[PDB]
Amino acid sequence: MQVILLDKVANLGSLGDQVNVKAGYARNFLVPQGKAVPATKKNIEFFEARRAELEAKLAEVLAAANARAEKINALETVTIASKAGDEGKLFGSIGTRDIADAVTAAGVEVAKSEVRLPNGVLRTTGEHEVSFQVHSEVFAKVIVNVVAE
Amino acid sequence: AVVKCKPTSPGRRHVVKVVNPELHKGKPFAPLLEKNSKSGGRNNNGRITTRHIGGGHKQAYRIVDFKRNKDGIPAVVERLEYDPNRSANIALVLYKDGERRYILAPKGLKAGDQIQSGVDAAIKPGNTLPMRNIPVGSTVHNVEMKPGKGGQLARSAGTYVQIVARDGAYVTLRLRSGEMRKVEADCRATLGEVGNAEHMLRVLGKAGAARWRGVRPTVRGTAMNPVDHPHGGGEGRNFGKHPVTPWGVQTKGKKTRSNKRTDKFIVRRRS
Amino acid sequence: SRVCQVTGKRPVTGNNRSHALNATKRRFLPNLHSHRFWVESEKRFVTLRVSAKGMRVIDKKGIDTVLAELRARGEKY
Amino acid sequence: MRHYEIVFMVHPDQSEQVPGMIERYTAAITGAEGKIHRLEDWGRRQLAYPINKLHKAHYVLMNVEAPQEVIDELETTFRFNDAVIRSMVMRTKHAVTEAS
RNA sequence: GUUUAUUAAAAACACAGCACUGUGCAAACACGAAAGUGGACGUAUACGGUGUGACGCCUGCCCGGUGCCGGGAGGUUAAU
Repeated sequence: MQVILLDKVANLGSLGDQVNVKAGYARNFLVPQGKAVPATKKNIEFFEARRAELEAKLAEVLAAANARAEKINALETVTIASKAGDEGKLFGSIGTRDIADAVTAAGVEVAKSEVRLPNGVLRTTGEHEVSFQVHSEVFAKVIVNVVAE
Repeated sequence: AVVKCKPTSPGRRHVVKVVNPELHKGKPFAPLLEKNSKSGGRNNNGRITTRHIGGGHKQAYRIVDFKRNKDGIPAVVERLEYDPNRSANIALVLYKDGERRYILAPKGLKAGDQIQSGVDAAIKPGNTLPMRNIPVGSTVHNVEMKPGKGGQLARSAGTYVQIVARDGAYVTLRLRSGEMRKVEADCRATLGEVGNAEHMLRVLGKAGAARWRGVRPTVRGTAMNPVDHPHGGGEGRNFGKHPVTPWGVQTKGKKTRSNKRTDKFIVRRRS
Repeated sequence: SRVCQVTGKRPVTGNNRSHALNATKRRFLPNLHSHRFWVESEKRFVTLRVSAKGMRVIDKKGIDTVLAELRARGEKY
Repeated sequence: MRHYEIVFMVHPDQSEQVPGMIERYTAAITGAEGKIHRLEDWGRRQLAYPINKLHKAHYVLMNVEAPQEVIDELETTFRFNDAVIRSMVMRTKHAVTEAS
C-alpha cells in the first residue's frame, strides 16, 4: 500500500513513512481511527506542505495535552468505599464504569475506553495498581484502594 | 406417590400414575396465561417438518419467569401448579412487592418456604444467583448460556448440573448426559435439583396416553414402500440394508455435530 | 437480491462440465460481503453489501467518489 | 445446651481476617445464650501434609457451650465458606482448660 | 382401534412397553436456491431416527466382508 502515515505507530510509524502494509491493516485500523490516510497522487500533496509542516506539531502538542490530562490528578489515587461482604468476598465486582466515573468526578476526565485493568475485575479487596492509556508510551500508576464497608 | 392401577379393564393394567398429592386443585393465575396455538409439526410453508406429532388435548402457555431480574427481594412460594408443556411442576410465588410469578419448582419445596434472588442469596435450595458466589462442587440448575439470557440448561424433571471446575471467569460444568463444557461465570443458576423426579416412572399404560398428549403413532421402515423409505420392499419381512433415515442419512451411529463455533466451549464429549 | 451496490455484479448461469462433458446448469454467485465503511465525508457508518473486487475498487478510488456514483445511480446509502 | 469443641483451619491472607470472624462467631455465641470458654488462638503454623496448597495454616479452637440449632447454622456457615477449611465439632466431656 | 373409497378387515398396519443411535440450544433433523419457520416459546426424566411389540423366562457365539466410530505413525493424494 502507498498509504502515508500520521500517528506514531510503535512498530513502523515514524511520522511520514511509506512502509508497505496489508490492506486489512489500513482499511480497518488506520483509516477509521484517523491513524493514516491512503495516499494516491493527491494526499501526498496534502501531506507535503499542509500536514507535515503544521499539523504534525499540532499532533505533538495534543500528545502533550494528553500528558497534561494525565497530570491533572496529582493525587493519583481512588478510595472506593462501596458495600462489601462479610470479612472479604466483595458484593459487586467493579468494572471500568465505576472507576471511570470516580476518576472523572474527581481527577482525570479521560473516557471509559482508555481505562485498563491489569488485575481483572478486582474482586480482591485491597490495594491495586490500575494503568490508564492516556498515551501510547507514557502510562499511569493509579493506586486504587478498595475499602470494605 | 407412584400408584400402580388395578387391571379393571384391558388398558388399565399397565397404567402407572405418578400422583402428587401436594398439587393445587384449581384454576391457575390468569394474568400469567396466554394462548398456545397448536401447529401439528408444520412450518410457515405448510409442509410437515417434524413428523409424528399432532392432535391431543389443548393447552395454554404459562409465562414462567426465567431471568429472575429482581435482586435483593424475599420471595414466599404461594402454591404449586402443573404445567402441561413441561415435565416438572411449576411454582406460583408471591414476592414481597406483591408480584406473582411462575418459577421452576425444585425438589425440596413446599407451600410456605421462603426463597430469594441476587448475589446476596444464600446456599439454601431455590435461590437464583450468578456463578461466582456458589461453592464449587454443589448442585445447580436453570443454567444460563449467556449473561442475561434467562436459562437454557437443566430445566426438565430431575435434571441437574454439578459444578466441577472454576477457571477464572469460566465455569467448567458436567451436564446430565456427561459432556464437560465451559460457560461464563457471570451466568445465573438456581440451586438444587428440579422437582417431580418420579415423572420418568410413568409408563402411560395405553395408546391413548400417547394420543391425547401429542405423540402420533410411528410407522416402521420395513412396513413402508421403496418409494416412501429407503428400506422396505421384499416378499415378506426383508430388511437387507443398513439402517438409515428416510432422507438418506445414516443412523445408528453418525456424528452430525458440525457447527465449529462452540467447539471451544466443549471440553470432553459425551461417553 | 445478490446485486452488488458498486460494481453491479449479479449471479449468472453456466455449465458444470465434468470429465465426460456432461452439461449441467448451475449458477455462478459473486463473492458478496456486507462491510461497514467509515465515511469521512459523512463521518459515519455506511453498511454496503459489495463484492471484494468492488472492495478493491473502493481501495483504489475515494469513498466520496463511490458515494457520488451511488447518488448518481440513485442507490440508497 | 451441649459443649462443642470446634477446631478450624484458616488460610494465611484470610487469617489476617480471623479476629473479625471471631467477633462474628462470638456474636452468634451471644445469640446462643452460651458463654465462651476458650479464646486461645493457636495461630499460624506448619502443616503436616499438603492440604489445599500454600502450607502453614492457621489453627483456631473455640470450645463453647451451644444448642443444636445454633451449631447447625454455624456448621452451615463453615461448609459454605471458602475461608473455613477443615472445621470440626466434637463431644462435651466436661469442657476443658489451659495447656493445649 | 386402522387399512387397499369401488373384489383382499386379516396373522397386515398401528399400539403402550424395551433396546440402540444422534443432539449441550443459533441442537440434531426437516421445508425453503435464501430469508424465515417447525422442532419449541421444549431443552437430555426432552426431541428425532431405527429395530421389536403387553406380561413371565430370557437374548448364546463371531469384527472374516460390509456399515458406523476413534487414532493419526507410514505410503498415496487433486486444487494453489
